[PDB]
Amino acid sequence: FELRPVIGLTRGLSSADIETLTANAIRLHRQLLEKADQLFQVLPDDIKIGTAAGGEQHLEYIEAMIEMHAQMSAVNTLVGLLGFIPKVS
Amino acid sequence: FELRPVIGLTRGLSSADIETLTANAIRLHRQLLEKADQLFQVLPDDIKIGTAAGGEQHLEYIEAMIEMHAQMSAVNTLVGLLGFIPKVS
Repeated sequence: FELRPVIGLTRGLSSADIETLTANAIRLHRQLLEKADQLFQVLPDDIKIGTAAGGEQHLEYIEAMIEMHAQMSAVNTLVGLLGFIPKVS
Repeated sequence: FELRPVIGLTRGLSSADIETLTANAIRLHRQLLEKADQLFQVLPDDIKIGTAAGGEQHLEYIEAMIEMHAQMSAVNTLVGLLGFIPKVS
């Protein structure tokens, strides 16, 4: 789906190893989401209100959200292959 | 673009900041490729060939590759927002 290469990379793996990869991805997504949220909390007011854009702090936050969004494609792809969403916590 | 959320996240940014994000992305991609290369070399022959698939070392390599591919969607999306491939290293 989102990341076709995953299909080829996971060929030859048992559903068990794929579930391991999927659970790992779900755990990572929560970490990336909370990391971006923490960064958002201390962003300057002009940026939070949407009147100002740019600056090193704002870019660091954007990079955190980009990383989070990119990694989600891995989560959706793995869940898609596994056939279910494992419980990780 | 592949990573659609990136389009919303960069709105209002100057081409200079966008290029900064793109260059960082390109450097990251290169580091992720190198990383995946290093891991692959040390993988057993049974795995490299395909006569064997699984294990903690193989899954680790697969995760490095999945991360590499996922991050490329960021690079491609940013390049498209910038309007050109910037020089890096």
